Amino acid sequence: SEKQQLSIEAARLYYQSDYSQQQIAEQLNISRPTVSRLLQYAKEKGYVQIRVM
Amino acid sequence: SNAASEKQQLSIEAARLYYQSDYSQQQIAEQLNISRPTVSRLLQYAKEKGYVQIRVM
DNA sequence: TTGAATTTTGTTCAA
DNA sequence: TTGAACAAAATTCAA
Repeated sequence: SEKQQLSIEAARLYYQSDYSQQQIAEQLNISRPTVSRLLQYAKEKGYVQIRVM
Repeated sequence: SNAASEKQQLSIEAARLYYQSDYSQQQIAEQLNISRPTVSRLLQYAKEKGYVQIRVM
């Protein structure tokens, strides 16, 4: 749940505020590989939803 | 729009393969017989037009 | 988790 | 507008 709020924070920064993973790494004081892994986790828990026509 | 309709269709097919089928941009290029850079551009075109929609929470 | 290695993506250039 | 080439962004691996 600490993990959860963080994946959400990473996701908003990435998809709503157009940040790169590195920008998000610095802004949250964590590694780029951790950003990658959270971004996958956000999509897994459906915090990030992708729908196609 | 008939050249546009071609682009829309090609765009939507690229997006499905990418986001539903988990294909690499390279794989999509093979299947649709187009350059990988063209795929990169089509995927962006699909997001711009709302063919793909990404929502957080 | 992260530092290193590897693979995938986006962009510039010339056409 | 498209594909070639390459720098760099993202992902995977090993620890």
